[PDB]
Amino acid sequence: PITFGDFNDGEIESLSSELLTFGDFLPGEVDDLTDSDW
Amino acid sequence: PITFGDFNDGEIESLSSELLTFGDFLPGEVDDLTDSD
Amino acid sequence: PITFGDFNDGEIESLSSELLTFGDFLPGEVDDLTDSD
Amino acid sequence: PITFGDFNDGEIESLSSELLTFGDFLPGEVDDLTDSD
Amino acid sequence: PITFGDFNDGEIESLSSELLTFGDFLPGEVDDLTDSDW
Amino acid sequence: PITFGDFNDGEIESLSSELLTFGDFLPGEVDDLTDSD
Amino acid sequence: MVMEKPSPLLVGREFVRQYYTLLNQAPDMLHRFYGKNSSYVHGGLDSNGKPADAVYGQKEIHRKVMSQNFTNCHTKIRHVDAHATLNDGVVVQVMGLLSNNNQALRRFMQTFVLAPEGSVANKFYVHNDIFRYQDEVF
Amino acid sequence: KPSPLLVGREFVRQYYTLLNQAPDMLHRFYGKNSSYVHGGLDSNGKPADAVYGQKEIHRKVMSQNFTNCHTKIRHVDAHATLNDGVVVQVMGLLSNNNQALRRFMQTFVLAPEGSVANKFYVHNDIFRYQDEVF
Amino acid sequence: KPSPLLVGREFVRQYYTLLNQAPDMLHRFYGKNSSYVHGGLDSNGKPADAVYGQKEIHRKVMSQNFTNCHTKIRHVDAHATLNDGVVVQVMGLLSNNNQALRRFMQTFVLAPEGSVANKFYVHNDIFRYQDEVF
Amino acid sequence: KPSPLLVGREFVRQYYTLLNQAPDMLHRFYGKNSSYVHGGLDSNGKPADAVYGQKEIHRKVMSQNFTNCHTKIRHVDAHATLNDGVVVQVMGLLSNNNQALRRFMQTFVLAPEGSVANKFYVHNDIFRYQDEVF
Amino acid sequence: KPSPLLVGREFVRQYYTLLNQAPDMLHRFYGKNSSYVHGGLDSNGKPADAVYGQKEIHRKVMSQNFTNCHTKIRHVDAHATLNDGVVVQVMGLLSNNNQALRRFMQTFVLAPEGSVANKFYVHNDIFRYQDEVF
Amino acid sequence: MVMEKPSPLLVGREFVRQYYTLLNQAPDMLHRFYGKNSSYVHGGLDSNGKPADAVYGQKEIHRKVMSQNFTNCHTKIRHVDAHATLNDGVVVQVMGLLSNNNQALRRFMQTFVLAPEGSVANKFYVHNDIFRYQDEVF
Amino acid sequence: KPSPLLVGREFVRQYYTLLNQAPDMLHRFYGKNSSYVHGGLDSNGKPADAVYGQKEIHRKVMSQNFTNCHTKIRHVDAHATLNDGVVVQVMGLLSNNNQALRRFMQTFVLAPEGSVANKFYVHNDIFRYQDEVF
Amino acid sequence: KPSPLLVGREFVRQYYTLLNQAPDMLHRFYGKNSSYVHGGLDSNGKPADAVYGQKEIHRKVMSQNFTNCHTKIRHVDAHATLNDGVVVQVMGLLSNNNQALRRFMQTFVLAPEGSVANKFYVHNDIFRYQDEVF
Amino acid sequence: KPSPLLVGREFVRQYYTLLNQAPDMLHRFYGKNSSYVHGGLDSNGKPADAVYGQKEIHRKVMSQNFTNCHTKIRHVDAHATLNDGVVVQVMGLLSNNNQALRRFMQTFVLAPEGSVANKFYVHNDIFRYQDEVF
Amino acid sequence: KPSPLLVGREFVRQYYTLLNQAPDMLHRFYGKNSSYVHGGLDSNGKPADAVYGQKEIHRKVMSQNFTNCHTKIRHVDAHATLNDGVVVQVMGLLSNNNQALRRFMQTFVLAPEGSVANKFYVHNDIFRYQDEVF
Amino acid sequence: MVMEKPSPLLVGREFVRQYYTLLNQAPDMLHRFYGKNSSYVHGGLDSNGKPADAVYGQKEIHRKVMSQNFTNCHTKIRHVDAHATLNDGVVVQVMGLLSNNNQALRRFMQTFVLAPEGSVANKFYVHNDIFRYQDEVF
Amino acid sequence: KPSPLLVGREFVRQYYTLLNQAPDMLHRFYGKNSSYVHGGLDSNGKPADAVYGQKEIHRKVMSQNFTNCHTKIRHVDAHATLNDGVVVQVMGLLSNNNQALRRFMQTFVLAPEGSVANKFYVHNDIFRYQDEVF
Amino acid sequence: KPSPLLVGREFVRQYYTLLNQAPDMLHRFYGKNSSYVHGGLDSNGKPADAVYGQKEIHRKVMSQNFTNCHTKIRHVDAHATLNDGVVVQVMGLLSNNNQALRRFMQTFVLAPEGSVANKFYVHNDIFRYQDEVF
Repeated sequence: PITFGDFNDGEIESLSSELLTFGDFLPGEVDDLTDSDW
Repeated sequence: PITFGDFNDGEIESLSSELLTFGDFLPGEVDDLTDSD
Repeated sequence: PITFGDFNDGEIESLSSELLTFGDFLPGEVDDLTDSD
Repeated sequence: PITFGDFNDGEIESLSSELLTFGDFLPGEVDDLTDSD
Repeated sequence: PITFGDFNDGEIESLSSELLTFGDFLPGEVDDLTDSDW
Repeated sequence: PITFGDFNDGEIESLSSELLTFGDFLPGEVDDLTDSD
Repeated sequence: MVMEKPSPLLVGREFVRQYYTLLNQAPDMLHRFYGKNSSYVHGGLDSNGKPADAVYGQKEIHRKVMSQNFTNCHTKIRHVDAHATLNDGVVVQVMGLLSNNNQALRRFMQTFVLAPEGSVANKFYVHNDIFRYQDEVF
Repeated sequence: KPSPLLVGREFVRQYYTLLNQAPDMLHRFYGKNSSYVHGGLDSNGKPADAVYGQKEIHRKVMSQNFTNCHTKIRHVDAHATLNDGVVVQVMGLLSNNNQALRRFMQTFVLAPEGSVANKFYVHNDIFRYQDEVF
Repeated sequence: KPSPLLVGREFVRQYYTLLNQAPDMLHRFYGKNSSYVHGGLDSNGKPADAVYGQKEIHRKVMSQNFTNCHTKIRHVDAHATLNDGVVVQVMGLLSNNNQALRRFMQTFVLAPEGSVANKFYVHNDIFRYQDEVF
Repeated sequence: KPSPLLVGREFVRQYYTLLNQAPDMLHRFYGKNSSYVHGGLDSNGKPADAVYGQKEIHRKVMSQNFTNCHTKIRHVDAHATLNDGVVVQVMGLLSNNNQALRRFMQTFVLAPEGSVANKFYVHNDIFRYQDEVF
Repeated sequence: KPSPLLVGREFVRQYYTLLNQAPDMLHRFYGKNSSYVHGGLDSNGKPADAVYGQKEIHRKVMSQNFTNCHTKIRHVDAHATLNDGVVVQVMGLLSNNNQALRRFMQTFVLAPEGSVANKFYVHNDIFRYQDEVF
Repeated sequence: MVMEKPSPLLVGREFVRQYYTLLNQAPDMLHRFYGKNSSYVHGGLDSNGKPADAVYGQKEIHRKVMSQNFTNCHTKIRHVDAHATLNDGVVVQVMGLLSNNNQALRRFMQTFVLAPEGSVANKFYVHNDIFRYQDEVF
Repeated sequence: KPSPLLVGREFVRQYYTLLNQAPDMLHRFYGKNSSYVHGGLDSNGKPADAVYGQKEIHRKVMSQNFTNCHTKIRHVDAHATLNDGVVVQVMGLLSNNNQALRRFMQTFVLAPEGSVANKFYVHNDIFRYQDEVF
Repeated sequence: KPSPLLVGREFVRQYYTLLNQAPDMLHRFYGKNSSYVHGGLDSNGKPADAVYGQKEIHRKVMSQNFTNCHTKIRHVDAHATLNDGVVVQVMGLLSNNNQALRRFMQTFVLAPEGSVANKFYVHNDIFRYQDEVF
Repeated sequence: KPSPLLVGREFVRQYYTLLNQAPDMLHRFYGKNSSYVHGGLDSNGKPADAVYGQKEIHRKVMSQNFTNCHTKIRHVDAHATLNDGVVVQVMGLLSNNNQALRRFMQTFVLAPEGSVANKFYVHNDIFRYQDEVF
Repeated sequence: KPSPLLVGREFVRQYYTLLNQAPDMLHRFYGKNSSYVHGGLDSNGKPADAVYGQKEIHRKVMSQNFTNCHTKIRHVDAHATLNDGVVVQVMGLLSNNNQALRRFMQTFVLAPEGSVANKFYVHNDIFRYQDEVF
Repeated sequence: MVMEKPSPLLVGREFVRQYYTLLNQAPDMLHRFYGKNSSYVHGGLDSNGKPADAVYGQKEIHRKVMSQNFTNCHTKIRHVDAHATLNDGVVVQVMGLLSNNNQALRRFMQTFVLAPEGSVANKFYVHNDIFRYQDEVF
Repeated sequence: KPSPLLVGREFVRQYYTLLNQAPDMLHRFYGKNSSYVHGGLDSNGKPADAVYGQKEIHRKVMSQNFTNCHTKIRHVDAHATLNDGVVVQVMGLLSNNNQALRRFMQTFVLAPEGSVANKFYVHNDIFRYQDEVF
Repeated sequence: KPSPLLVGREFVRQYYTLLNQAPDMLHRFYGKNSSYVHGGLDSNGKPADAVYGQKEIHRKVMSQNFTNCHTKIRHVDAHATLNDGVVVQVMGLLSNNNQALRRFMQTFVLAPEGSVANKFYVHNDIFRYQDEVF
């Protein structure tokens, strides 16, 4: 459990673990419709 | 009084004078000569 | 036999092939999509 | 109190600290080794 | 009598008309001794 | 007959003339005035 | 393996790609890009000879994207330029060509203003969408 | 609050009047940490990164060398945006140094400065021509 | 059969023109079990892997999000290889989205189609930037 | 009464636009006994002499053969002078016939017409290149 | 002996075909002491001076990166000229690197090579755009 | 004081100035610019829809230019580029706008080929004149 | 006891991730007597002095205006130090506000906090841009 | 009535003699309402504005701290103006404190004093270094 | 307690003077359990294994074969750290055997000797070139 | 009041102590409009361009990169100049970057600060490596 | 014809030339270069093995110049560097070689401080003169 | 009889060596009624009047007082001329008093002496700097 | 085969005669595989880059611009070496451009050219100013 400062274990990773999404789409949803097409 | 940046109201309008003529040109003659063609 | 520079007769015509195709494109298809649109 | 520039009295001498030693060298050993030859 | 500003006639010339000399020698005196030698 | 590069026998010696004098200097005055002084 | 959040240019490029791919595939799902007070206008002409106005709401927007058949539309994006703006948002300028139901390729100018959703990090929605064909303006 | 359309028209008229008349004081429209990207100028001429701040914006505008920059605004679209700001998309013809009409598209993001009411500054200024991109 | 240099030049012209115009149609150049690498950076920073097949190549090409991909082909070398194929080395400049031109190298291996004469498909495509290695 | 700076700026804009568009109409700026010095080298490699009178100014301007003569106005100073005149110093780059831009300086003395208010004519025009002086 | 019109059309066809196909081989059209002046493009940008000789012409052509130059010849005028040569004035649309159709005007002066009958070479080659001038 | 022979660019610029000033003022005298074997086309258009043909002599050039009825022409020369060519001749490329009879400004494309007369030094005549309006070509 | 190299690599990645994502929380890395300098110049061309204390570190970080900073860590070297501390040597490129990347040299000194095992805090932070001193 | 050319030449000689022989008496050249600018910058980076009145002219000259300035006058052009005034255009090189010479462009306007014949005073003084605006 | 900055600057002077004069005596700076990382490339190329202890440090230093090592100290930062030690970051140029100067960074951690006051030994030495990282 | 010889010895000791210990602090010895001349390479190594002011003097000292600049002062001559200042002529041996002794001659002109008694600043600093001119 | 009073470098060069030409020709006349309170040392060496002291005053500066047997002095100046200083003064630094009575070339280091006379413009006097041979120092 | 090139090379070497070492002995090269033109701008930029005779040549050389002139002879041409004399054109760099090197040209005409064989004297010496005329 | 000592003494005399008299013909001493290292000048003179081939050697010799190089050869050591070559190590004093005697050490490797008997060329030429390394 290596931590730095007063940050808890995995706090920075959670604060920064969020993919780029637009609208209300879950990540990887938009490309799925394109993948449906050949 | 919609003004932009640091300009006071009417500053940009004051920055120009339509009564200013040079030579024998009537007001707007130069603009008409160049902008049209 | 009109030629220009050090070009043998038909050299420029032989410089390209009109029946050369790449992929499943029909001859001239790439030109057709990329000429004007 | 002869001073130069903006230095106060003893300010330049305060930057020497001749009693500072590094490693196992006795004071003055490094300069003695280098400046002599 | 062409003058500029309040400067009198030839005032600027008079002020700025002085050759570079050293010591108490008159201008061109020092090189005279050198000219004495061949 | 020992030479270097592409020079012939005595070509370098011929490149130097000891009788060439300019002005009032004797043949060697400039060198004497320049070196060893 | 730094977890750097994307630059405004990357955000704009990815949004343009996703937006136009969705428009080509499922125009009906395009309304999910917009929020409650989102403004949207897409190259319209009223019965006056003047450019059409804009709707101001995802619902009005859905009605607009529904009215616009937008079926089998091919788009070629020639320029995307995105920059940071107020409230962490991103302003995107898009230059391209569009064709709906396979007519000619019409040049278009678009301005997007995306804003952070707030509750979820690294999530944006289309606050502003301005779209005009060059034919109906020039 | 003024209508977003009204402030867009006001700003577009004032901005291109100043561009045609006194380009040397265009920097007054912008403020600190405001972005200004205008076309391209490089060894190859295509890539020109955006500049930030009034002083850098003034340097860039001085480089653009706007002289008798005539503009014919064909269309203006102004909309409300975040922080009670406005976004303006203007389309028109521009001619610098008495060249021909070149079609251009500009996007401004204008923000209120807080203290003075009905006062805006150019937070974002993106300029593009149709000769650079098809 | 045509000259390997002629084949390489024609293919380079067609490929780098279709890349600018219709990058979504770029997958038609490749066939099945065709290698396509175009990368340099990933999550771990290592050069990107290879995608095989027309579908995967199209998916990758689309991800690259090509936008007005301008090219400046400084040199093209085309040599005959095994099975009458053509090996092309292309050195040049490539700018995506009107950005700064970056130096690039690209190795193409074009295999002749058995059925049709004077027909090739890109069996191998290997793209590599310079600034990402040196 | 308009600002000397405003008068100088407007005159510079009009003059350097008319020079590019209609050089033959440039003579209307000047009046009787007005000085025109714009020129290069004489037959003995010397700066040219002044030209007086509207007819002679027109003759000289036509000799200068101004073909699409653009301008790059780097700086303009305008100061009020004796007899309510405006003295303008213009520094910049001038290219004629699309050749290389050459640095230039130009002194205008605009006298005020006694008949109509806000009316000026170029009493003095002194143009001088740099490459020809240094 | 061959009609100047026929010579001009045959040239125009071959020259633009080679420009579209193999720009690296354009220098073969010209000979020593021949002149190749193209549109304004350099470090400064406007003053593109003419170049002379096959090797300098090849350098200039390589600098002016020609990739898939599509040309639509709207008009060709070929006339007889000194030394039994021909002068060709060509007007059309040019697109380099897949930009849009730009109006262009070119003037070739072709002289007989003397040794081989009905053989010519580009003695003068002046290229000009519409946008960079009008 | 050197008596340097004028450069081809200077010769072309001076010739263009003189030619168009004469065309504006005295079009009747314009035929004196051309020689016996001089070719000339000026924005022609036959009763077919195609550009016209060329006259090949001084007197036919004279009749033709009187046929065009040049009265009070205003010309704005935007570009002149002159270079040396065979037999000390000068090839001139001219881009401009022209209006005859106070009509609209029409863009014109022109190529001149001037050749030394041979008897008098520093004397040229218009061997070739190609002139077309871009309205009739584009 | 963890590997100093692992500790240094994890700290560098966490520190730069947090600097990009939430730069206003960077002060939480530092302790009571922590020293922080981030390569600035101040009115004399000489590098800016360091600041001490968590509150001063936070104030300096806020003043530095870190907006979407992107970093390319080219080298990390972590080694053991007094009281089981870790000294970290960092070579990389840092670009603030999406501008040009600038080469930087950095030295971290992390110390055990004392009670919680495997817990460290930044005792020393030295950051210098190469272009400001070379 | 003296020749304006010789008047301007003599004035330039006297002015640039006094600029280094005794710069603290340079104010004596100017009248009650005289404009003076000597090519300076400021924090904003724009050229410095002019000053009016003999006292403010003297203050500005003293602030400029001319120490043994050497000037090489490469061009002088003097001509008539309103009220028998003289307009002088000066091209030259000026070096202050024995440093590198800097190219400068200057415009003087000298008006007759009125009472003493053949007497003039500097109504306008515009001085600009080329390197500060180009 | 001597100032950390003074300690760092004195140590840098002594170290980089002894490196040039008598590199065989450099091992006396270090003690037991001291890290020395100065190195270039290896089979992997990027990392260099540290050498611990005076014997190994001397062996490695002799392995580097320093010959008239000239040093150009561009910048030095010295801050207090754990156990009253000093952390020094040194940036500059290094030239071995009168070769080209290469940019370098070096992190020193000097630990105080518990026996004698005002006595330090190099607990950590981490040297790293730049050309080998970028 | 203090003996010029005493002032000269004091200044020479302090100046050559600070040159060896902290070269970056040498600029504090000088004041505004003071002159520093010390060899230097404009392009050939011979051009010695004087610099004025504390900030320019600092930059020149940094460019010289004095590192362990040892000096043996063979002779010092101190005399009284105008306005109760002093002149020091020092002759000695200098070694920068641990090279051999080089004969050098330096001339300082020190002026009283004016406000604080017995305070001086280096008004003039002329340095010359004798070997350079002999 | 701007008068342009000479720069400090020109003043120093001209003064060095005049001073050493006078020293070669008429050393007895050299004392006129100095003022009432001028300081002067010229390569002295007392019977202690140390450099000699200074002389402050025109009359005994002349006595010191006479004491040194200056007869047929050959001097070669290899460096002169002059700069402005207090009270519109000039500080000159001179590197050279000197030989008195035809001994060998002795390398010498000199510092001059000249000040305006005040009564007459463009007039200077040697306020300070420091001269040392390198062999007697190194 | 020696080669003219040999004579020119030897004379150039001797002349410039003597100019650097003993410029006061330079008058021995010339005889009576010999021309010496070395100089610059006399009073109004005019070419320096030639001085004739050994006495005047020595006076002029002492006036130029070459304290330490280092010459970089880029090229020397030597050709035979009237009366078996030699004409030498020397182009190179000259630097007086360890100042910046300036380009120079020098035409020597060496005339043989009828008394002694292999003996020449400088009948003509024409020196001209480049920066002073260009 | 002659004595290597005799060969070395003969070569040293010829080489330092031709260096003094005609430096422009020094390249004739070398072949096509010869290496010539002498001094060095990139930014401050430290990087000595060897050049190969007669033409590059001539460029380097000409860059160094040897003018009246006086050489006092204190010692010469000539020994036999591979393929019956000679190795010469010369110690002496060199003065270029009339500077002072600088100690120098040179190492020549002379190889027989094969065809002509008793003929040698400088295969290796390593020159070093001793003072620059000590």
